[PDB]
Amino acid sequence: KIKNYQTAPFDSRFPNQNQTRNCWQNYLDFHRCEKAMTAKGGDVSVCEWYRRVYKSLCPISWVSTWDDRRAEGTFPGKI
Amino acid sequence: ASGGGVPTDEEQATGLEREVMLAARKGQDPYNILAPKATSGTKEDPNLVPSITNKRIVGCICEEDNSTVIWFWLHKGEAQRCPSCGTHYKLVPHQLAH
Amino acid sequence: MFINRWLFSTNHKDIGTLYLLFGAWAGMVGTALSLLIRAELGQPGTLLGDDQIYNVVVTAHAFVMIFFMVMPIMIGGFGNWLVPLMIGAPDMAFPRMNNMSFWLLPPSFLLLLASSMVEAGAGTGWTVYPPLAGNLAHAGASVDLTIFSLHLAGVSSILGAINFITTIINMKPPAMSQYQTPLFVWSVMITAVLLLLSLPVLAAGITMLLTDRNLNTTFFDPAGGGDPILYQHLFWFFGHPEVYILILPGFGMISHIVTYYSGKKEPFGYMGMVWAMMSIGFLGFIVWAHHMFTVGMDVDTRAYFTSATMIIAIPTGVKVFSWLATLHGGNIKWSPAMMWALGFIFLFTVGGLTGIVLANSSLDIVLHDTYYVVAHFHYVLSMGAVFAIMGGFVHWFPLFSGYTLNDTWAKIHFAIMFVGVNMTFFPQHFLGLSGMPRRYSDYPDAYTMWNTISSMGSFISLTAVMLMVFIIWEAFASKREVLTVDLTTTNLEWLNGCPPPYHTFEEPTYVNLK
Amino acid sequence: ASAAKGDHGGTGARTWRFLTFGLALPSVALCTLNSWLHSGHRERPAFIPYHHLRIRTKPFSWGDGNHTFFHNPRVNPLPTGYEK
Amino acid sequence: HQTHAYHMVNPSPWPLTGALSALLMTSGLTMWFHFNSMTLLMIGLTTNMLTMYQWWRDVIRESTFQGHHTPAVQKGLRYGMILFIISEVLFFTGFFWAFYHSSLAPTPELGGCWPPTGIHPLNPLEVPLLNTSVLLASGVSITWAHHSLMEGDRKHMLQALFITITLGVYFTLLQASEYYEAPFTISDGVYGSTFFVATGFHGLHVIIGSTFLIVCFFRQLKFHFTSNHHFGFEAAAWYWHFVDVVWLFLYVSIYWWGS
Amino acid sequence: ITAKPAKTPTSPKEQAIGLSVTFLSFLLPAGWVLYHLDNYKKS
Amino acid sequence: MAYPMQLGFQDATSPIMEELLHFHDHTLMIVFLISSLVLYIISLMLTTKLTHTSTMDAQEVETIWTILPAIILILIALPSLRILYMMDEINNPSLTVKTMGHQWYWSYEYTDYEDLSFDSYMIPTSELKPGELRLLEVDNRVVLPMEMTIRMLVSSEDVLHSWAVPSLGLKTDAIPGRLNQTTLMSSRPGLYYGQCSEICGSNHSFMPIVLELVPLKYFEKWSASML
Amino acid sequence: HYEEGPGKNIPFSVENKWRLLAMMTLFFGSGFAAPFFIVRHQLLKK
Amino acid sequence: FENRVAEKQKLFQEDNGLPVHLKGGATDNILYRVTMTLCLGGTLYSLYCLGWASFPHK
Ligand SMILES: CCCCCCCCCCCCCCCCCC(=O)OCC(COC(=O)CCCCCCCCCCCCCCCCC)OC(=O)CCCCCCCCCCCCCCCCC
Ligand code: HEA
Ligand code: HEA
Ligand SMILES: CCCCC/C=C/C/C=C/C/C=C\C/C=C/CCCC(=O)O[C@H](COC(=O)CCCCCCCCCCCCCCCCC)COP(=O)(O)OCCN
Ligand SMILES: CCCCC/C=C\C/C=C/C/C=C/C/C=C\CCCC(=O)O[C@H](COC(=O)CCCCCCCCCCCCCCCCC)COP(=O)(O)OCCN
Ligand SMILES: CCCCCC/C=C/CCCCCCCCCC(=O)O[C@H](COC(=O)CCCCCCCCCCCCCCC)COP(=O)(O)OC[C@@H](O)CO
Ligand SMILES: CCCCCC/C=C\CCCCCCCCCC(=O)O[C@H](COC(=O)CCCCCCCCCCCCCCC)COP(=O)(O)OC[C@@H](O)CO
Ligand SMILES: CCCCCC/C=C\CCCCCCCCCC(=O)O[C@H](COC(=O)CCCCCCCCCCCCCCC)COP(=O)(O)OC[C@@H](O)CO
Ligand SMILES: CCCCCCCCCCO[C@@H]1O[C@H](CO)[C@@H](O[C@H]2O[C@H](CO)[C@@H](O)[C@H](O)[C@H]2O)[C@H](O)[C@H]1O
Ligand SMILES: CCCCCCCCCCO[C@@H]1O[C@H](CO)[C@@H](O[C@H]2O[C@H](CO)[C@@H](O)[C@H](O)[C@H]2O)[C@H](O)[C@H]1O
Ligand SMILES: CCCCCCCCCCO[C@@H]1O[C@H](CO)[C@@H](O[C@H]2O[C@H](CO)[C@@H](O)[C@H](O)[C@H]2O)[C@H](O)[C@H]1O
Ligand SMILES: CCCCCCCCCCO[C@@H]1O[C@H](CO)[C@@H](O[C@H]2O[C@H](CO)[C@@H](O)[C@H](O)[C@H]2O)[C@H](O)[C@H]1O
Ligand SMILES: C[C@H](CCC(=O)O)[C@H]1CC[C@H]2[C@@H]3[C@H](O)C[C@@H]4C[C@H](O)CC[C@]4(C)[C@H]3C[C@H](O)[C@]12C
Ligand SMILES: C[C@H](CCC(=O)O)[C@H]1CC[C@H]2[C@@H]3[C@H](O)C[C@@H]4C[C@H](O)CC[C@]4(C)[C@H]3C[C@H](O)[C@]12C
Ligand code: CUA
Ligand SMILES: [Cu+2]
Ligand SMILES: [Mg+2]
Ligand code: NA
Ligand SMILES: [O-]
Ligand SMILES: [Zn+2]
Repeated sequence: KIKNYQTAPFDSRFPNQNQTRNCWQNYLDFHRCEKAMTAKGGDVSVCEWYRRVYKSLCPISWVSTWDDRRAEGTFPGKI
Repeated sequence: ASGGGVPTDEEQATGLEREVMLAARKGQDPYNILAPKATSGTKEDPNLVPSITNKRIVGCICEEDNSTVIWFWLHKGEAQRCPSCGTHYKLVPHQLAH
Repeated sequence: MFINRWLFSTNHKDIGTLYLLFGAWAGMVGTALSLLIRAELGQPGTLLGDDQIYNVVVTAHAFVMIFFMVMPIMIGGFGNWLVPLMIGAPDMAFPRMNNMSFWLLPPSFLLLLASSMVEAGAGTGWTVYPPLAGNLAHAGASVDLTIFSLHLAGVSSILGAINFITTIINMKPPAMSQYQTPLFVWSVMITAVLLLLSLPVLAAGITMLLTDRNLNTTFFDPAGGGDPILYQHLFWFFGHPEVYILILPGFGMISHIVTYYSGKKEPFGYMGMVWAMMSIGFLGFIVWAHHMFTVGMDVDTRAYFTSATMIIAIPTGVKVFSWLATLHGGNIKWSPAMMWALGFIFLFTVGGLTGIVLANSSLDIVLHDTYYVVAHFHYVLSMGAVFAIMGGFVHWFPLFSGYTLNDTWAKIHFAIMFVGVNMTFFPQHFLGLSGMPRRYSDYPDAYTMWNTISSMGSFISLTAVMLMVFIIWEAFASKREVLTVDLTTTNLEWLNGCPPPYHTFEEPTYVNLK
Repeated sequence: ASAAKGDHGGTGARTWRFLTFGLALPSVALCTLNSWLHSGHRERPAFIPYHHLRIRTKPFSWGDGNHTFFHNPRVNPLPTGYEK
Repeated sequence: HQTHAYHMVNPSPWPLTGALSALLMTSGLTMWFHFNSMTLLMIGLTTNMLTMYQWWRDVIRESTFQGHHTPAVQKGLRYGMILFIISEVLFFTGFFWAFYHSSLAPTPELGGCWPPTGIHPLNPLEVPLLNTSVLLASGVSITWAHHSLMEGDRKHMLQALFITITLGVYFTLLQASEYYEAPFTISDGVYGSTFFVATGFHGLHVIIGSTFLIVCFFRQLKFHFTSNHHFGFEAAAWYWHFVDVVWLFLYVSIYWWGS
Repeated sequence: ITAKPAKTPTSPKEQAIGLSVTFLSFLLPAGWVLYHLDNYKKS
Repeated sequence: MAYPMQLGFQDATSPIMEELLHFHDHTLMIVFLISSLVLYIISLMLTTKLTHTSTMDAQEVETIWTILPAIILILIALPSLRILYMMDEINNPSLTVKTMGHQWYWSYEYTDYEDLSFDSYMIPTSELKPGELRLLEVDNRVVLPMEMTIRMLVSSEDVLHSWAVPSLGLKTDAIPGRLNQTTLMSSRPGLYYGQCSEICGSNHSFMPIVLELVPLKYFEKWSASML
Repeated sequence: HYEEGPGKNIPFSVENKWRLLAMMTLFFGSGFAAPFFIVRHQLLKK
Repeated sequence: FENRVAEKQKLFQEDNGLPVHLKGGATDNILYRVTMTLCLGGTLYSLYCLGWASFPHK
């Protein structure tokens, strides 16, 4: 599908200056999709668009802290 | 049954409270709680201004709803007039109700 | 006798006197701080050190000018002196609580001075935004001492607001309606309402900063789900009303001064003046986020705050035009007081109009956190608040002291100050449009001429401040005793003589209802 | 309303005492029942060292600077987990 | 000698000892927070008690014993107290704003949910409901006390006021127990922060208001109050209703909607 | 306004002293500090 | 950037900053008009021995003192609000760049495709090269493609900062725990300078912002070069 | 009672204009100086 | 208990020119002196602590 990807497009769920949730949402959606695939032996590849949006939007230090905490068992979001 | 035990103002009020309370029972205003009601303010019928000395500041609201008040000292002696409207006032010295 | 009188006072006049003295001393401290600011910026490079010592000076400058100079002079000083006299009251409602309002201020100031002496001071701005004001970027006692200083200043002004409101509501002559009180009394009642409602919100904010710094709360810390923007809301909820608090008693004194030296028995449009001050008081509670146009707020919020901020111009215009209408057909006395008042009308108008420019969130993106904000607020504070304080001081000194000033010396002082403040702040507009940030110890080279002229102007203002001290000494030194004052018939505060006796209106005024 | 009595209209003190002993204190007695029945200690949760909890940016000014003011060993883990 | 009804107060040291107390408590907290010493704080707390005691003692001396409280002085004190309570309402308003700010837009650090991940809120139907019932009851009992005093009934006043205080003290002992038993702390992010600081300031107001009521109880014991002059009792009853209402707003907001 | 002549007139000489003393009380202490800034920054 | 003795705004680099110039001119005309009118009327009131000191009725005239200012506020608000909603309206960025504020420098992250991130520090005065501007130069400039809609996201990993480029009419606060969006479109190649616009401690004055606006092809090769 | 009238409703003497000049000079002087001595105090630290 | 307000009214209206804070007799003086001693002493200790805290340590 649409994978002449330049950057995350406008998302009407997050139309204002504060884009924190946009980053966070796409970070949750990717790692949720990821879990519901390494599960049924399916392809992570369907999860790709979330991966590209959260990587476009999210500060590196955020992703890094979120990834460290998933590993530690302290990630406060539901995945 | 109210068993009582609670004093009244009549029994226990003292000092200036008691004075205000007794003066009011007699229809008197020695401590200037009430706005005086004007006369016609002619030289014949001057506004009577009680005082415990020989001068007292008058404020004159010349017309109803005037925001501006005209202030002047009123001395014992001949009726004086408001500098703005000429309404007459006369000082009525007595000694203080101690 | 001396302690009974000056430490144990329950007298509205004496406590007003204590406030004027405290205010004058604070003004000196604030002036020194303003000269350090402008010494550092007076030539390109670094004079004192990096941004910390500089922003400790800038922070202290503001706390001192606002909480120790303007509020105590205008409200504690002119307020306690004039309000009881202007309504023929024997004193204030809570004369003993009144005295505690005053004695909280020295310890408040001791806490501010302690903050600046301990560690590296509080280099936070007077806004004290976290996380910079927090226990990681401002580790140690400096910010806590600042918070405790504001707590004591806060309690002083809340108890004083209760005092002024109660006094003005309850202790007028029986026949005097609120619509027969002079505008200065209106201006203090409305100021006291803003204080009563705004300061407790600030107390909540800075208390939350106190607990984030010392009890591991996370009100403003994202780690615990907190938001630094919350503090900005709580602070500015107080902070905008705070600026209307700083000017309203100013408006009051200007209305009296313009009326008096126009040889008028009354100000033009009395009820319009009352309406205007009450509108400004109300509107000043629904506009705070105009201090927050760059924090990332949604477009519709930005559009509300732009529009609500701008509407304040209407009621404010009615006061300005009404002062001009008071001058109209006056038998003009060109007293020093009148000169301060005329300067006020014009320079306050300029400050207000540049406020209106900043109200437009679009322009504010470029002007925010630049010297254009600094030009706006010094026009309305250093030429509004201060001009109203100088006019009132000159006007009422003879009432308070029983002595007259040298009028020629006073005209000289006005002239030096006028040049000083205009030279200091007019060029800061240029610095702002061209992008010079606030709270900078040094600027890119292009900014050098306007910073040089601005610093030179700051020195002319120092000369006026020093002259002022001499003028007050000359008056007490020479002892010209007052005889006669025109227009007592519409200025009750003069009618008990100069100075009035310790106890006035022991016998209340006589005012009848027709 | 979720309320339906009648107007007591026979001297105020007597009516308010009526309400104190008739409604107020009976409510307090029922809620005291309901609470000294749902009480008793309860399954404390698995300690997870979440970063938004057990916040420590500065030591507390009492004890060892790591215990909160009303620290309950049973139910309040330290940042390093429950106490031994 | 005056022909107005207002109170010219004797020169008083208590404003100065108040100010200095403020200095000693603020500088004391600084020394406690940063230089590990409580001595300055203990002194400011002591002088502050002494000041409050002697200041309010003098007000009783001025009123009950000297008769300075004319209807005009009393009217003024009514305005004073209403205005004080308004200022206290805005103070709490700050904490509610903080609560609603954090709880309506939970940040990622919390799990983007309210309550935050890892927070097991108190059951609002348990001791919180009991506490609600207790303050509401004390509201009824203080009203019985007010009517008793107006109807000249000394015994029933002392009875109704005793009950009101006992409920005040009950509420305070329960809240102390909830505090000890709560599995979360002030340091558990913005949930712990808003919870303990809002309910904590409330708790202080309950202790302050209980203390006021107890003052009123002993004054009533010593027959200070007439059936028509008892502003101290009215002021404490206004304060007490204020405390009651702040609780209802905390219960609805933090304990019920915020769980 | 009207006023009595000065009870204790302050001659030009007296004003010159008071103005001088007044300016010096502001300028000397600040001047001392500003002049010695370099010595502070080193120490 | 600003030049010596500058009075007004830095020259417009985006169409939004151009629109702000025209709106500032409109407003400033109104400001000069009103403040000069007030000064004129003050002097008019003060320049006659003629007098009228008796009670002036104040109703017919308070209409004018209220309706005229209301009309003028509206004449400002209209254009003010057109520009506000214009700034906001949906465009489609070709590119997203994050900037993190720090004590005391900016980090930039271009993470649409590759993992490109670097630190941008003020050039010290003692290491300026001939012709370089004291307090404004950085070691690593923010290279961006000219004539293209770019999404800037702003945050901080410590205290408040604020990311500002007066030429493009940009100021977005940098708040830890928060991601602030703004859009950026340079009509021209060049260097565009700005400075940290929120007090952030010891070196607030000394963490500037330099954008280098070049064609897309030079932009792409630069990015590849910085991995 | 307390003293009333010019020069007597104040907590400082104006009995001698030179003593007064000394007082006013300490008073305003100490205020104006304070910041300079705080800047000094902070620079003579670290 | 009995109502002894009248006695207290007599004591506090006695025309001895004492301010209300001292009019109860010798304890008012003792207590006033204790309060002022703590306030003024405490203030001097507060200034010592500021001094101490204004200079660096270990
Ligand atoms: C001029 C220096 C003054 C410094 C004095 C300071 C000392 C204090 C005393 C003070 C002595 C006053 C000096 C005259 C004022 C000049 C203002 C001006 O030209 O400002 C222009 C703009 C900037 O706009 C521009 O940018 C466009 C103008 C382009 C210039 C024209 C060509 C000139 C060639 C040279 C310049 C570069 C051209 C290219 C650049 C292209 C533009 C980007 O600045 C601004 O906005 C400034 C902010 C104004 C906000 C205050 C509102 C007005 C209140 C006072 C009015 C009273 C009426 C009295 C009525 C009159 C009564 C007598
Ligand atoms: C009332 C408030 C007030 C007043 C009067 C002033 C007056 C002055 N201010 Fe201040 N200023 C602020 C409040 C005030 N300021 C605030 C709130 C800030 C922002 C702080 C921040 O960013 O955190 C600020 C910021 C500020 C900056 C920017 C700092 C920065 O961004 O880096 C500068 C630089 O020039 C400055 C300079 C001056 C100067 C030269 C004066 C001169 O005009 C002063 C001249 C002297 C006087 C006006 C004396 C007044 C004295 C008396 C009236 C006593 C007499 C008393 C009696 C007669 C009874 N100020
Ligand atoms: C006395 C103090 C005082 C007063 C009265 C005001 C009055 C106003 N202020 Fe200001 N302000 C400050 C003190 C004051 N301010 C301070 C200290 C700050 C900075 C705080 C900080 O950040 O440190 C500040 C900051 C500030 C900002 C934020 C800028 C930024 O940080 O980006 C804004 C934005 O809207 C603003 C607007 C206004 C407006 C619209 C008025 C209006 O009330 C003015 C209304 C008056 C007039 C308009 C003139 C009179 C009217 C007429 C002659 C009639 C006709 C006029 C028109 C039709 C327009 N102010
Ligand atoms: C931690 C919680 C804190 C709460 C603590 C509470 C303690 C309160 C103590 C109670 C003791 C009260 C009174 C004892 C006797 C004193 C003499 C004063 C009474 C008096 O003088 O009045 C009498 C009232 O007796 C009458 O029948 C009326 C009698 C009314 C009072 C007694 C009954 C009160 C019992 C309350 C229990 C509530 C719990 C409910 C549980 C059941 C659930 C449904 C006679 O008057 P009357 O003509 O009937 O009415 C006219 C008005 N007086
Ligand atoms: C049940 C009722 C409570 C009775 C009170 C008794 C004892 C001390 C408490 C004082 C009450 C103060 C209220 C507001 C201040 C801070 C919050 C205190 C609320 C509280 O008591 O919270 C406790 C923490 O106390 C802590 O750390 C804090 C310990 C105390 C530190 C004092 C803080 C002083 C700072 C406040 C400055 C006041 C500013 C007011 C300004 C006035 C207006 C201008 C909660 O315990 P925990 O172990 O975290 O969780 C329970 C786990 N089982
Ligand atoms: C007024 C209530 C507002 C609630 C929402 C308004 C509109 C929403 C539409 C639907 C209504 C119900 C649903 C709730 C919606 C939640 C809104 C929200 O989420 O608001 C949050 C803040 O709320 C907060 O604490 C708000 C607290 C602000 C208080 C304002 C000051 C009032 C003080 C007055 C004092 C007088 C008190 C007298 C005593 C009775 C955070 O905002 P965000 O989403 O992070 O970003 C949007 C920003 O740009 C806002 O400018
Ligand atoms: C973190 C540390 C910060 C601590 C700072 C605290 C500052 C000071 C502490 C010491 C203050 C306590 C001492 C007692 C004060 C008593 C006030 C009082 O009771 O004042 C009354 C007036 O206000 C009235 O009524 C009603 C008003 C009552 C006010 C009671 C005292 C308030 C103290 C707290 C202020 C909180 C402000 C609100 C925001 C939270 C009485 O007026 P007087 O003029 O005395 O007499 C008049 C005579 O006619 C009476 O016969
Ligand atoms: C850790 C430190 C915190 C503090 C600890 C505890 C502090 C306080 C405990 C509670 C204090 C209440 C005591 C007040 C008693 C004063 C006496 C009184 O009540 O005085 C009355 C007047 O009211 C008046 O001044 C009205 C008096 C108004 C008092 C208001 C009290 C509440 C404020 C307390 C401080 C709030 C702090 C807020 C914290 C953020 C006297 O007039 P009447 O009663 O009509 O009698 C006259 C008749 O006898 C004639 O017939
Ligand atoms: C969920 C609600 C929580 C309740 C908390 C407490 C509520 C306090 C309400 C205000 O207090 C009372 O209001 C009643 C006004 O209706 C009056 O009663 C009385 O009025 C008359 C007094 O003679 C008697 O006849 C009546 O029986 C009696 O109701 C009484 O003046 C007044 O003090
Ligand atoms: C607006 C009103 C605000 C004012 C709030 C008043 C706060 C009251 C704090 C009381 O603190 C307690 O007192 C104990 C002793 O008396 C402490 O011992 C502590 O402090 C000592 C410091 O010297 C150490 O030596 C001890 O080890 C250490 O446990 C104890 O732990 C602490 O809980
Ligand atoms: C920020 C507003 C204030 C700025 C404007 C005030 C400046 C006016 C000068 C006032 O003060 C004096 O200047 C002297 C120099 O002329 C200094 O003496 C210094 O230099 C002398 C000769 O140059 C030596 O003899 C002295 O020992 C040495 O202290 C002296 O200490 C300083 O007080
Ligand atoms: C009349 C009113 C005025 C009364 C006079 C004031 C009394 C002055 C006492 C001075 O002694 C202080 O006592 C502190 C404690 O009380 C000591 O701190 C101590 O605090 C802890 C003891 O509680 C120790 O564990 C710490 O090591 C140590 O810093 C501290 O050295 C010292 O300055
Ligand atoms: C009605 C009231 C008081 C009149 C009085 O009792 O003296 C007056 C005082 C100020 C008046 C207002 C001011 O004149 C400002 C406005 C002027 C406009 O002409 C009408 C609306 C306007 C808002 C006025 C309405 C009304 O006439 C007000 C509110
Ligand atoms: C002692 C006094 C009776 C004599 C008099 O009125 O002075 C009575 C009146 C009401 C009584 C109080 C009230 O009934 C309320 C309480 C009831 C408890 O059972 C005992 C203590 C309690 C606090 C009582 C103590 C004391 O017996 C009081 C105060
Ligand atoms: Cu970063 Cu200022
Ligand atoms: Cu504002
Ligand atoms: Mg900013
Ligand atoms: Na510099
Ligand atoms: O403003
Ligand atoms: Zn008349």
